Amino acid sequence: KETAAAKFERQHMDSSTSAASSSNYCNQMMKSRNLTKDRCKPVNTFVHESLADVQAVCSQKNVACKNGQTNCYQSYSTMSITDCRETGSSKYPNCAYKTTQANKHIIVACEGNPYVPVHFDASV
Ligand SMILES: Nc1ncnc2c1ncn2[C@@H]1O[C@H](COP(=O)(O)O)[C@@H](O)[C@H]1O
Repeated sequence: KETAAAKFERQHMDSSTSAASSSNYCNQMMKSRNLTKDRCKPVNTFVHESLADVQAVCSQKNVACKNGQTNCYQSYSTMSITDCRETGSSKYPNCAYKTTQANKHIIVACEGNPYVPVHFDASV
C-alpha cells in the first residue's frame, strides 16, 4: 500500500518546472499522476518547490486542519504552485482542467517519522 507520504508526492509534488509552462499542464499532470484513473479528480494542486522546502513546512506555522486536527502547518513563505480545476465541460474519461499558476502559502498536514506532508489542506 502506497504510504500517505508517497501519495502526497504523487498528487502534489512537481519540482521539475518552477511553474506551469503550458495551458494544458493540468491535463497531462492529472493524467500522468494517475488522478484521472477511474474518475476525474475535480480539484488538485501541484507544488513547484524542492521536496526539502515543502517537507520543511512541517516545522513552520502550526494551524488547525479543515477536519479539525492539530497537525497542519502553513508555509511561512509563498510558493510556486499550480491549481488544476476541472472545466464545466469535462467528462470522464476525457478529463479537462484549467491550469492556473499561483504564488501562495500552502497548508499541509504532517505525519509519521520522518515528519512529512501527508495531506494538502489548502493554499492561501
Ligand atoms: N491527514 C489528513 N488531515 C486532514 N484532512 C485529511 C487528512 N487525510 C484526509 N483528509 C481529507 O479529509 C477527507 C477524508 O476525511 P478525513 O481524512 O477523516 O478528514 C479526504 O478527502 C481529504 O480531503
